[PDB]
Amino acid sequence: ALITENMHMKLYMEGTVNNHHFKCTSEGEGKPYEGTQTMRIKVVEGGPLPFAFDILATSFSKTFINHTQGIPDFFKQSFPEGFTWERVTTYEDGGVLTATQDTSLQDGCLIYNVKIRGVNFPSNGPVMQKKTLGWEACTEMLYPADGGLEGRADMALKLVGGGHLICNLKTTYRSKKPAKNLKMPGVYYVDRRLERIKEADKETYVEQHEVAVARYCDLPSKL
Repeated sequence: ALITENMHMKLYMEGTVNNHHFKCTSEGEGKPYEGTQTMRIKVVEGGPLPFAFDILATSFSKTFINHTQGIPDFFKQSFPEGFTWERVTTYEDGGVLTATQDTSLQDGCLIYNVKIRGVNFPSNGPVMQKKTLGWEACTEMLYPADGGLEGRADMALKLVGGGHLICNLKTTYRSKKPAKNLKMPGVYYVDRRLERIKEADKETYVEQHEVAVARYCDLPSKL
């Protein structure tokens, strides 16, 4: 009842990639139970960024996942207290980007506070030379670990000319709600398609959309 059919969000983001500091803010809305959302983003400090904006995409919203098949919803359950997440994304060419995030609910609006720290993105690689074209769809595996959930995914970043640069995500999701007030899910999977809808001014304005649907494995079992 705290998370309604349509929800708005406001976001603040600050961090560094290699040696370059920046801040963003964003606002948007979506449908938490249908698992769709839109964010309109502004780089408000340090723009234009010297790196492809694509590497920030996953840092801009776990409340908007359609949890199907009765999967207990760790994220929606966490309100009013909210939750946090922390992640390491490792690119196969040396870039590493960590991020920590706080998610709260204030006067009916979701509030995100995110911090980014990326290092060792190769100065002559596709991210620094802006040869990227957004992400392929992906499937994240989530599983309970230590009272929270952990997530694992490999994502494919499309490159100019075809071809991909791969990265791996390891995420820890922590609820701010007491564990005895949470019904934990078993292992499940989130199918996701994160898409750049619009951009302008050398990526200092960006519009992103995501659709995300959670499910069990639907293959028959011999056991």
